Amino acid sequence: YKKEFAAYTAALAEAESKKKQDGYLSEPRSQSLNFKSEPNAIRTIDSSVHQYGQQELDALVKSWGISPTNPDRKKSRAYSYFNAINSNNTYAKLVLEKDKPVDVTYTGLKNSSFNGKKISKVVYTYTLKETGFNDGTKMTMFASSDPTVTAWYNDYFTSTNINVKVKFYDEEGQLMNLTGGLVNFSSLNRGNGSGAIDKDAIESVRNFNGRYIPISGSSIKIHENNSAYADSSNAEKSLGARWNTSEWDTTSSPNNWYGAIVGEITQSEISFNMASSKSGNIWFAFNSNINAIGVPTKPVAP
Ligand SMILES: [Ca+2]
Repeated sequence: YKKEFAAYTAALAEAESKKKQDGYLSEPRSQSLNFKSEPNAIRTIDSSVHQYGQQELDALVKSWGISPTNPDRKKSRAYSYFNAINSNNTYAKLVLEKDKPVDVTYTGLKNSSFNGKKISKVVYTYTLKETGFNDGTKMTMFASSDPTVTAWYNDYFTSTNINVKVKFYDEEGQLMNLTGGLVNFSSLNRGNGSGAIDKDAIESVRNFNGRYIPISGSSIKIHENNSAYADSSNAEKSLGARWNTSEWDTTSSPNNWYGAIVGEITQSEISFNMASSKSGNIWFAFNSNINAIGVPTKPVAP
């Protein structure tokens, strides 16, 4: 402890003098939240909510006009994207109805803590707010077995906006307030769309009820309604990217800060909106694995 504190102090001094450097947090912070990975979480969804079978969802999506036999290339490409994500049956397959919340509860958490206190349960509430798809009242999403991998959702190359509420609970089942915790909003691609629809696909986070901390040099900027996304392509150097997608957009890439922003938690119920334009399939991971360089973990005194 007394040596981790030394080290953490020295790392904050270093984050301060390098804060204007690429990859560094523009305002130095330490991490007190540990919500990094929970591969063996127990996932529970109320029996109220239909969890689709693979072929059952496939037939539903086809009945919506999104099928391989639609002569409209944009529709059939939306199908092959949907089909790909529909092939993993470890996800819970959900049909969101506009304005109707869906809770996804993960218990049996083995790795997570905040400032020394064990996190034993995380609850996600998903509510479709808007889609450019069909009558605008429905969208597919896929809840991960792992709460830190979190979700895929679709837009079928239109647009989707889904509100997410997140609540963390300790071993006593009491609501926890993760104020000061850092969350990783990562992999917010712009310009990585399908060349058959439009290259300027956009992934964003909107309406975050916490405070963003810009990563220096990152393509992800703050906009109105507390929203974070890139202002131009972060996918192709020929459209002005620093790095092509493949050179930064992985969980271990040393350049992954390029598509990320940090979120500082301010409330016990965390809230943001996942929103996409022209993406087809969208991965949205919610966790504490900060992409910024040199963010120290805050040690806890026994
Ligand atoms: Ca992404």
